[PDB]
Amino acid sequence: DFSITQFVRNLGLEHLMDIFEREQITLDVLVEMGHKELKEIGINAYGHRHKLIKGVERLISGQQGLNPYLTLNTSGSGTILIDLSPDDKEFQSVEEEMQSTVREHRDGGHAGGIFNRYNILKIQKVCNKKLWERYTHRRKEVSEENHNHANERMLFHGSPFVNAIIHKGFDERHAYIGGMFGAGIYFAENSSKSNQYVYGIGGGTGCPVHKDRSCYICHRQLLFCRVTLGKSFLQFSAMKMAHSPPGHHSVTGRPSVNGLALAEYVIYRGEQAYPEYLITYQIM
Amino acid sequence: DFSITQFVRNLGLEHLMDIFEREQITLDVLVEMGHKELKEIGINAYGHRHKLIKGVERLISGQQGLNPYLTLNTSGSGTILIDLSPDDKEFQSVEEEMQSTVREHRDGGHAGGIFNRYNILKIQKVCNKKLWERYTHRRKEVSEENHNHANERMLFHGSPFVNAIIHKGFDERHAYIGGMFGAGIYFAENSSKSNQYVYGIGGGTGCPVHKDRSCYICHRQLLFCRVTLGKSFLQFSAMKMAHSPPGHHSVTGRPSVNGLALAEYVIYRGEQAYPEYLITYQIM
Amino acid sequence: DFSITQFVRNLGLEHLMDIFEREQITLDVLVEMGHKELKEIGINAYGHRHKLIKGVERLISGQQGLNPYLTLNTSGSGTILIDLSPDDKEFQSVEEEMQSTVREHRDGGHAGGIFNRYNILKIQKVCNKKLWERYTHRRKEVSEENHNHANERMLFHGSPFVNAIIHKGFDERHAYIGGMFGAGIYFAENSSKSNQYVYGIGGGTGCPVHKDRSCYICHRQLLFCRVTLGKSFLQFSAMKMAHSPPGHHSVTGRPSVNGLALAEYVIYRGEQAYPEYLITYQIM
Amino acid sequence: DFSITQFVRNLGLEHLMDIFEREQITLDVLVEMGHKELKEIGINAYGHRHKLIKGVERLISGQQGLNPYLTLNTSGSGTILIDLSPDDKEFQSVEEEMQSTVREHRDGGHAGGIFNRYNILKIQKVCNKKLWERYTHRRKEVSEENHNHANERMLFHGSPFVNAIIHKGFDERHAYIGGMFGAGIYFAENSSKSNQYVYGIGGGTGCPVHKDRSCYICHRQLLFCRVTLGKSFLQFSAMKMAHSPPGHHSVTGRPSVNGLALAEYVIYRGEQAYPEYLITYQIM
Amino acid sequence: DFSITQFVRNLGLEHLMDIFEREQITLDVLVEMGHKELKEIGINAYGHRHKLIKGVERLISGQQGLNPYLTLNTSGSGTILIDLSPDDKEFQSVEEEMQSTVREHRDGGHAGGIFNRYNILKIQKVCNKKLWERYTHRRKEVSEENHNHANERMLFHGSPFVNAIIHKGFDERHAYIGGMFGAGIYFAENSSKSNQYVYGIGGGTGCPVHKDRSCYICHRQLLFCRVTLGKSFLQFSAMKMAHSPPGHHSVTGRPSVNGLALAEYVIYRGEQAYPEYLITYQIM
Amino acid sequence: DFSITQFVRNLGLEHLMDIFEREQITLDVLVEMGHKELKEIGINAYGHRHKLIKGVERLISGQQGLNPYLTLNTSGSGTILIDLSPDDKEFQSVEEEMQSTVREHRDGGHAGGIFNRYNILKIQKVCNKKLWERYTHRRKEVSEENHNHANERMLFHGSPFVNAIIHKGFDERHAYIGGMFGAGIYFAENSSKSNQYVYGIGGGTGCPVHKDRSCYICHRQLLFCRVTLGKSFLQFSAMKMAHSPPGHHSVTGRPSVNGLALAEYVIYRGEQAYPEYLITYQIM
Ligand SMILES: COc1cc(-c2ccccc2)ncc1C(=O)Nc1ccc2c(=O)nc(-c3ccc(C(C)(C)O)cc3)[nH]c2c1
Ligand SMILES: COc1cc(-c2ccccc2)ncc1C(=O)Nc1ccc2c(=O)nc(-c3ccc(C(C)(C)O)cc3)[nH]c2c1
Ligand SMILES: COc1cc(-c2ccccc2)ncc1C(=O)Nc1ccc2c(=O)nc(-c3ccc(C(C)(C)O)cc3)[nH]c2c1
Ligand SMILES: COc1cc(-c2ccccc2)ncc1C(=O)Nc1ccc2c(=O)nc(-c3ccc(C(C)(C)O)cc3)[nH]c2c1
Ligand SMILES: COc1cc(-c2ccccc2)ncc1C(=O)Nc1ccc2c(=O)nc(-c3ccc(C(C)(C)O)cc3)[nH]c2c1
Ligand SMILES: COc1cc(-c2ccccc2)ncc1C(=O)Nc1ccc2c(=O)nc(-c3ccc(C(C)(C)O)cc3)[nH]c2c1
Ligand SMILES: [Zn+2]
Ligand SMILES: [Zn+2]
Ligand SMILES: [Zn+2]
Ligand SMILES: [Zn+2]
Ligand SMILES: [Zn+2]
Ligand SMILES: [Zn+2]
Repeated sequence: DFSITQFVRNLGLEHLMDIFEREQITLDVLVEMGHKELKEIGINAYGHRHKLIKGVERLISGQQGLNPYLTLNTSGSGTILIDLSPDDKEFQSVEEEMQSTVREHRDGGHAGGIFNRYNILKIQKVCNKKLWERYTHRRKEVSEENHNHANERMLFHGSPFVNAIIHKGFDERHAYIGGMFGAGIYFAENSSKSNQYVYGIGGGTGCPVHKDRSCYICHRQLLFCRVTLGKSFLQFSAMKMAHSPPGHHSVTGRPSVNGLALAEYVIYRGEQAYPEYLITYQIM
Repeated sequence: DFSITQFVRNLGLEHLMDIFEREQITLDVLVEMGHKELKEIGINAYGHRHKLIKGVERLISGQQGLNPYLTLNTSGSGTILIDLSPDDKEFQSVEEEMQSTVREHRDGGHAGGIFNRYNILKIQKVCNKKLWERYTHRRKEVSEENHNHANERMLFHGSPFVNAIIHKGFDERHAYIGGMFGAGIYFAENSSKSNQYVYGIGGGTGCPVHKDRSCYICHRQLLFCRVTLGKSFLQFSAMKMAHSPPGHHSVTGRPSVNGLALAEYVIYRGEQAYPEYLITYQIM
Repeated sequence: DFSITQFVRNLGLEHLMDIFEREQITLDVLVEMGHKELKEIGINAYGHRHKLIKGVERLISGQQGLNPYLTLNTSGSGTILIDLSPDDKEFQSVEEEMQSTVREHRDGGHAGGIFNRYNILKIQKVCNKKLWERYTHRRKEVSEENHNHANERMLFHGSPFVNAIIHKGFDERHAYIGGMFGAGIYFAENSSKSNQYVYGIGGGTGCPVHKDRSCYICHRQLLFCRVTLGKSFLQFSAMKMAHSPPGHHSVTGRPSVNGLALAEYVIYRGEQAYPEYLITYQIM
Repeated sequence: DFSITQFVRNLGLEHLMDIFEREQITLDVLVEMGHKELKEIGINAYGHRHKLIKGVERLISGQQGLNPYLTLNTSGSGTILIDLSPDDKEFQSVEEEMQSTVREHRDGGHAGGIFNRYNILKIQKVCNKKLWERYTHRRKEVSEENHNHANERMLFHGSPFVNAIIHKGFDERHAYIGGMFGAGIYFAENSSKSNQYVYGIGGGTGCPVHKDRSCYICHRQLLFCRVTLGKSFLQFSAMKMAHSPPGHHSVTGRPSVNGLALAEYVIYRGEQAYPEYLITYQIM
Repeated sequence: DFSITQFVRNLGLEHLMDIFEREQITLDVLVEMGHKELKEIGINAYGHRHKLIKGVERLISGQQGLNPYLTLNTSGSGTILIDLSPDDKEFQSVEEEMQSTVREHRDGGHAGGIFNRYNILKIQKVCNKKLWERYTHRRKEVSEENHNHANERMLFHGSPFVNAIIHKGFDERHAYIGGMFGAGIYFAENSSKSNQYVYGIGGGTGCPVHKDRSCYICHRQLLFCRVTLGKSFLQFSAMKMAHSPPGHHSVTGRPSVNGLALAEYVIYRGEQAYPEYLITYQIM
Repeated sequence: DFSITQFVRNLGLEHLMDIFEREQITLDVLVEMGHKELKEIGINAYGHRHKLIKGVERLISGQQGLNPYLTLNTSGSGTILIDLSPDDKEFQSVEEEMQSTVREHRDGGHAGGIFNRYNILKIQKVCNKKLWERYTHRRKEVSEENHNHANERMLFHGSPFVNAIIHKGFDERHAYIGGMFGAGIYFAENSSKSNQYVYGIGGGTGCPVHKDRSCYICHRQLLFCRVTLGKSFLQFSAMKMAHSPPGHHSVTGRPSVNGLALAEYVIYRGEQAYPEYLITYQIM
């Protein structure tokens, strides 16, 4: 609330401050205004506008190494959630993909509970510009390294730290270090497989209110995520690795020899996934 | 050059014709020129430029029902093949995809021949704006209908009508009538599976010069294509169908239950594929 | 105010003055206007614009040895402080670096006070174009002399003359003449070490209001500065020098052979530091 | 040269082919030519130039999803080695840094050999635009995460795959799996420490000719690399980790708690290093 | 000449190497050649010139952070000495300044010897572009701080390290630590005063051949140098200072209250002096 | 011949020294040679010529403030005397002007001797480029101050220091301090009036050999000079002045109010005269 005042005073234009006070113009807003906008708010003299624009250019480009623009353009960042209408076709498609991918697991529903279908309470689209740009830059890199094909899938992820993921993104520094394929981020085609991990490895201690892994009351959260696979190394046996195999961008495992079990995937770089949808649900 | 001659004479500006003759300005060029370009070629009077621009607007927009613009923009349409360099990363990626997917088939090299490796002679990128736009429009549709996921893949296709495909695109009216899944366009993850169909169904009669289905001299052509699958229906048994199952956009099957065999896919709409790469090769 | 009037009168264009009065055109603004801008403000005749531009050229380049351009462009110079938002990641990074580098000192908090952590009230980015350009010119010089590596760090600085530094820059003519390594400017990796000098050498006489070196009420200020080290000379014992050792660009010392104590640095040229961040804080 | 032939024929401009043949204009050259350049080579009619430029626009931008520009822009990529002048100050700086950091090791020169000085045969600057762009993009990211500070250093790296590194960059998929700090890329401030790894871990089996780990004849190669550390976690005990600690961008450790030993660093992402200098040398 | 070979091979223009071999075109020469120069040496096709120029741009600007241009542009740097003709007025002026400023000293010729006149053997102009540019940059900087006045003087300097100065420039890291005004660089208006230091402090031990401080046979060397004083602080008593007083750019003292003794000056920054003339002489 | 040796060595082109030694190329010659001349002397490779020309540019223009060109370009300066042919009309015109302006004086030939005629032994043209350019620059100035009219005359000057004048030019620092019009340089329309000063004021003591003011044996010398008068002030009485009257460029007086006596002129700036002809003669 004072950087604008100093900037204007350094140019000898303090007589304009009243205008800038009535229009609630701050330095971050000012640096994005040209002749037309300044004319609109009431800066009628050409000389004053010329001085303001030159000062802004000297601040933003003259001292780029200090990155003042990043310091000014923090507002508006962050994540928001947009609720999908139940009657919408997108909501129906996500719900169908969630429900039709339930399957029996070798454990008798110990990790995630016993159930045959879900009860979806709401689905939210996660919007974060910085995370999305990170994901798209990595996706373009992988495409260029894989004959112009990103090999992008839509997979499931279960975690007790869903909030941290949606607000900060996927991070290989928080990988499943004890995973069967090494220290990476794991995604499942089957909804129930990811649901198993919602409360922690092996289901953790269940819901925080009743400590029941098969709780039918507490709300649960899953992530339906856009995952870039690139050239995916197909692995049949257990093998612990820290990064991707040379020349590859992810790992694909099919633990079930036959049946209805779908594939599982591992990525060793957090920027290769984006949490597009946050699903809130119960089991039945 | 008579179209522009009539257009200019109608406006009463025939005295400018000499300029248009020296600059090789055809009506298709003229309909895209504004004040800046007309000033560039030497139409210095504002009145003449105004008359020309008003006439172009009267013709193009004023009679949009006749679509004169479409009849003027036939120049430049068509396919171009851009050769990839063998030393480039794209060429190496595509060649590795071709080589690593070879496998044995139930027939003892009857349709495709006997071989373990290819000799890649050249790979070309297929560029066609109209076909690409048709494919992109269909892909956007499918994504909108499949929770913002096109489910795009890169798959091989073999056919004796490669030239027709690269100049006209994929057509469901030229579908495989006798296919095990019905009348549709078929793609394979294994390069050898598509190589089986290079000369026709079941290998046809082999190359046109030797009539040999395992000729190691004659050049063969395969397509590595961008295929939009959307929501695919999983098929385990032969079923003759004309279109995709309700609610789905393609069909995926696996004739080989287990082994090195990869999946096969069928689309019942030609616009859902694009022939990105054309590979010329020999079998060894 | 009368400079532009004299300039315009000397050209015989006094009849234009009314325009320049309405648009608040001063000579400093006018020396930066070409044909486009003069046309924008209403100088329609080409001859008038030509005369004005030639007159500006004659003043600025014709008498370059008098440097009128500098005499005209003093406006807009000076320092502005851009306030970081606490919710921003840059603010969090700076606060974490400040808080995580506190440590015990040989004196029982005599110079700085008894505390284990701070209370940050605000952090500001210091923006001064002339000082930044001086710093970057020197940094490029040192890089050219050190195999293209500036060896640049971020280090803490405490001083009772913080305002003079942020407005005028670092100046070796105001060096710490009595320092253990000679007459230079001293920086610390540990924030508490720099805090020891906030009120003067050895803590001075404490806060101005209560004269307490361990005051928990008065606001304190620190600088987190960008320091170019280049080829740094490692010193193990006290040695008073006036300048850097031959062939080097700074001095680094480690008074404590072990423990959490971090390194300390000395530069002998004021242009090798830039005070990027100004931190206002209390101790607890 | 058939790509440009097809492109020109599609536009109905085959009569220009003669010019394009004499000036050695390929499609990759053509897509970069405007009105000025086309006029330079003798395309004098405005309409022909307009058609060519519109066709280039319809290819490069109309089919952006196919990425034809990347297909055409593979020429000029790759690495060049620029020899430094032994009389130049850059060569002398690099050699002084290499020589002044030799020291003794716990093993009596078992891995790197027995010597106290090098014989520098040549030093080369490694130039690769794509790798440099990848490095600078990552450096910008890290700086934005670390209060505008990359924390960049110059460190030595020894490896038997130096050619692969200088032609393809640093790859964490080729990390030191059995390292003391886990699967990462390791750098040393002491040149002798990195020299210990020139022929392999623990010196391997020595030079390829004499099988001697202390050969004084065979030429060795070291890399002097630009390494971005960002926020570096300080490690005192061996821990096998796959990625950086949460919130940090690298790891720094000192196996020798005292003496003449300098620090060692580990990065868990290959894009955070760039091989700036290639040094060819002999031990003495 | 392998750098240009790699550069040309990466562009696919190796067939041009013959030309580059006959014209002795190295990469440093090539990065300075446009269309005109390339046409001069016989690159007649426009496409080849276009590729070469684009490659040079991608190197020099695309990888600016690596500074390839400075690596390529070390040739021709360094000092040259131009002999003045004894018949020209420049030589006569320098000699008159040398001769007319001799005087008696407090010690009876103990340090510099006993003489009234010199025998001037030769006078040379010292030319070094890098050092001159450093000097002029500092001179501009000082003038801007001293109301557009550098306060430049011509002063004598005597030192046993004249060669190091003329090849590397004046350096405050090699200051006169024990001088009466502190650690700086000292200059005199009297040539005899500087002659007292040609062999070291207090004359050292005289000529290297006779060990005679008053040798009339062995050749001596003085520097007549451009010195920027800016705002000079007037000192009347000995005072040991490391840098200039605040607000000043040099110090001036007059040890003799009155008489034939002229002033003496001290600068504390090496870039404020330039060694314009090198005088070789004998005392008589 | 070592300046060119250093210059060529710094460029790494010492293998060309042989050529430069055979063609007697010195640095002053080299700084004036382009591609054409270097090709003429046998520098056949374009790269070598390019390097030489760039080095010359970096010396002459890069270090202009040192003025290396003036140091290199002293050769050829100085005066030459061109004898006039006694049969040519220029000699005859000068002799006629000399003879026709003799007259009687208030003293009976006391200062210049007794005679009616001269014996002209020779007349020479004085050629000095530096002095001529000084004269023409001043003439341009005076014309611009006097409505485009220099007011240039041809006048006689007698002086015992003719040699100094013809080698160094006219100098108002060597003015006739005791003259009737003040401290200026005096010229006469009568040749006998100037002859009165050939041996000094009032004739001095006479010729150096016979000490005779009317010697008929010894050779005398007069100057016939181009004098710029500009706006001349008419002075009727003796009045000592140091400079011209305000607004004027010279003074004209007529001591004899009537008869065969012509006018006399005084300039107060040495650069307003040029000594065009040197006349050697005897009085008869
Ligand atoms: C490639 O996947 C596998 C392959 C094999 C195999 C074995 C032998 C042969 C062939 C294959 N066995 C097991 C897995 C597997 O574990 N897959 C999944 C699937 C979903 C999630 C999931 O939704 N979430 C977390 C999660 C998330 C966070 C965390 C914490 C928060 C603890 O970091 C831990 C696990 N892990 C998964 C892991
Ligand atoms: C879904 O795919 C199958 C499934 C089963 C199955 C059977 C039982 C149970 C479960 C599954 N059996 C066979 C196939 C199969 O034939 N797949 C392919 C794979 C590649 C190509 C190919 O590259 N090209 C043409 C082609 C191209 C052009 C033409 C025309 C009609 C143009 O000649 C005909 C066939 N067909 C393929 C067909
Ligand atoms: C290289 O640094 C040292 C080395 C050794 C040593 C001793 C033995 C062996 C090996 C090493 N001992 C002490 C220091 C030291 O004094 N370090 C610092 C660290 C921070 C600041 C700081 O933030 N501020 C001012 C400041 C600033 C301004 C002024 C005034 C305004 C008085 O000019 C005075 C001191 N000095 C520092 C000084
Ligand atoms: C962080 O560094 C260490 C810390 C500790 C420690 C232990 C306990 C406490 C505190 C600290 N112990 C050992 C190291 C260490 O190994 N340092 C280095 C230093 C240089 C190179 C080097 O130049 N090159 C390769 C290389 C390069 C390539 C390869 C491959 C796998 C490609 O062959 C393997 C190793 N490794 C280094 C490794
Ligand atoms: C400001 O100058 C003085 C002032 C007073 C004074 C004392 C009291 C009151 C008022 C004034 N007393 C002495 C000096 C003085 O020492 N003047 C000079 C004059 C010329 C040279 C010179 O040509 N060269 C080196 C040189 C050069 C190189 C070296 C090294 C260290 C490189 O050997 C040492 C001395 N010193 C000078 C020193
Ligand atoms: C404007 O001239 C006069 C005006 C009046 C006057 C008095 C009252 C009223 C109105 C007018 N009276 C005398 C003179 C006069 O002295 N005229 C000349 C004419 C020629 C030469 C000449 O050729 N040479 C040297 C010369 C040259 C060199 C030197 C030095 C000083 C170098 O020895 C001295 C005199 N003086 C002249 C002097
Ligand atoms: Zn519960
Ligand atoms: Zn055949
Ligand atoms: Zn207080
Ligand atoms: Zn060997
Ligand atoms: Zn001697
Ligand atoms: Zn005589």
